[PDB]
Amino acid sequence: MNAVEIISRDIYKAIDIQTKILDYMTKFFTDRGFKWLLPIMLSPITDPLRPAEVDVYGVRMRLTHSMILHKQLAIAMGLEKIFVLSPNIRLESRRKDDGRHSYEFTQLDFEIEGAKMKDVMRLIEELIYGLFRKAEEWTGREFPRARHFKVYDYKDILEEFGSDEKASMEMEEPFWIVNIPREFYDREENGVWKNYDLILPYGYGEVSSGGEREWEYEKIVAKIRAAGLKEDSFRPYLEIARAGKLKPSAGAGIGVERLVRFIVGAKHIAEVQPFPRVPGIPAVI
Amino acid sequence: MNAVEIISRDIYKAIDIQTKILDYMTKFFTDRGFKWLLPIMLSPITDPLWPDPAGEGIRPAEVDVYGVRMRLTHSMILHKQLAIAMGLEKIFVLSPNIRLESRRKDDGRHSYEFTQLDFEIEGAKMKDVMRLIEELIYGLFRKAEEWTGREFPRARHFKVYDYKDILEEFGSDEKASMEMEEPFWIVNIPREFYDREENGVWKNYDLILPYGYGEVSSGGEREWEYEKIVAKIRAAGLKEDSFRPYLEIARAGKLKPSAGAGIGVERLVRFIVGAKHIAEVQPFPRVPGIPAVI
Ligand SMILES: Nc1ncnc2c1ncn2[C@@H]1O[C@H](COP(=O)(O)O)[C@@H](O)[C@H]1O
Ligand SMILES: Nc1ncnc2c1ncn2[C@@H]1O[C@H](COP(=O)(O)O)[C@@H](O)[C@H]1O
Ligand SMILES: NC(=O)C[C@H](N)C(=O)O
Ligand SMILES: NC(=O)C[C@H](N)C(=O)O
Ligand SMILES: [Mg+2]
Repeated sequence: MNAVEIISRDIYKAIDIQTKILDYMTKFFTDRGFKWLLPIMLSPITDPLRPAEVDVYGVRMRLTHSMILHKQLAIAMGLEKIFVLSPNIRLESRRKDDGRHSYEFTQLDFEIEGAKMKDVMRLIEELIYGLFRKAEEWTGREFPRARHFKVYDYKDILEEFGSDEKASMEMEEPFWIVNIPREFYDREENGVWKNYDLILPYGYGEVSSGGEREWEYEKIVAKIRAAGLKEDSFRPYLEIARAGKLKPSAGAGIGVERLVRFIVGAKHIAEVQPFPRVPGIPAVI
Repeated sequence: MNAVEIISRDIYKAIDIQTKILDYMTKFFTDRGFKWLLPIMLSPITDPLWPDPAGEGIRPAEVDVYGVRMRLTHSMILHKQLAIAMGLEKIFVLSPNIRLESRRKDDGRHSYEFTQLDFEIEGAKMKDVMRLIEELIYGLFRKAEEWTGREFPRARHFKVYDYKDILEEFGSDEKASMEMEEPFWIVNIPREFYDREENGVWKNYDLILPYGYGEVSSGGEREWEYEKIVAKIRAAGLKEDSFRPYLEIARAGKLKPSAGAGIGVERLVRFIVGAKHIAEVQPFPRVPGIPAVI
């Protein structure tokens, strides 16, 4: 699509839904006493998940992969409960152009001081359930009805369906995948990862991801080294961890476009974006 | 300052005010039928921010995306016009901007990363947008008195001054701001190609806060005609090459008359808490000319 074709698409309904979704979600969090933060796009540190880079007054800065580390820093500042509509940049290859990836997207990213994994899962369930009932009033269609979703261990997913891909295809209710070996910020205890991904049914895939966090220096540094990452990619973060100023917390990020896609029923996520950002295809506009 | 000093700052109060402000402003627009758009951070094209009396002529940060040069968002002005061209009628976005300005703009009012609530309205005129902004601001200030217990400017409408008369009378909008005790409008400012110009009159407006706090909002009616637009780009010595896909859309006759504005969120928060320096309202300061540690 050239520039003129991009702007000649019909996208009014998807944007209408998006507006209702953003209004609903931001209110859900402010009603529960969350502080509303603004995002940052450039920092010496970002989610390790190679991040694009740019020089800023002579210093190399990474474009934000995600704000996970900054959420932990906000908790360390004593903000208690925070969320942000955070734009992310993730330059995946043509292979990830599967209808559910975009190389620029926003997540509603939130964190809570002292929360446990079941608290956050329950909180997301409350949000999704309320939202699905509204989506029925908005679009005169029917959505998944469960108040709580089934919980699968990552290994049970691999065993029964082979992949989270096949899992999503087979299901008709959202479902959780838990205990997923991941990054250094996710808390691991007794070989169990205290983390969680909410998966949508009908092949739509992941919509939310989160976990309890590591806050202890030695444990964090061990997992970084263990993964073969350079500790100096996280220097200022590790200095706050060393000062013992990280606090226990838990949170998650919700993919806004993925949620909008599900509620509108769009085949490709590009259809709900006024300016598509398709993996492997540099945007025309 | 260093990481531990930053996280040690006390800014709970500013963030609490910010939360109430964001809640208030987004509701203001959704209540009025505006569509809520998500931001874009990377694009082949962005706001030149030039000509502009308020700028020094910075170049956008750039990064390759699949081998192709992309500019980090200076502002979403061109994208706002494209949204109007897609028929969305009334739109807003909480748009982050990256503007790598020099130490000379570290005046307490600038940060090199910030968010503006950026909005646009098909068919609107400058008086319409200015009146909408006054409505938003008046109502915000009334709520702020309850949130803070302090008093705020009570004006329901603000006085209007020509840019040219500001320069002759005060010497600068900075000095004008120091002398005023209520918000005020400065209009008719020769600047970027996208603001509408008719017979030497620019159909644009800046809202200036009192007490030296300076500009908090900027907007204008827009150009939509290809030939008019291209002529202005050429006369400023900018390159058509820098706006290629946008000019394609203009050439096809698909831009529509519209007007809008951007409102500085952090600048507004700073005003309401009475912060000396905008960095005091940001969990992660972005001081012009100084690379942030986090
Ligand atoms: N529109 C999106 N494009 C790419 N990644 C996304 C998008 N929305 C959310 N994500 C993130 O993608 C990750 C999941 O990877 P994947 O299994 O490939 O779906 C999570 O960290 C999500 O936060
Ligand atoms: N460097 C900055 N730091 C904080 N806010 C800014 C900055 N630049 C612009 N703004 C805000 O964004 C609005 C629109 O941007 P602009 O018209 O480009 O100057 C301004 O009226 C300010 O409220
Ligand atoms: N990159 C991610 O998806 C991380 C996720 N938002 C979290 O809070 O853990
Ligand atoms: N200069 C800018 O940031 C553009 C402004 N947001 C407008 O609507 O005119
Ligand atoms: Mg301005």
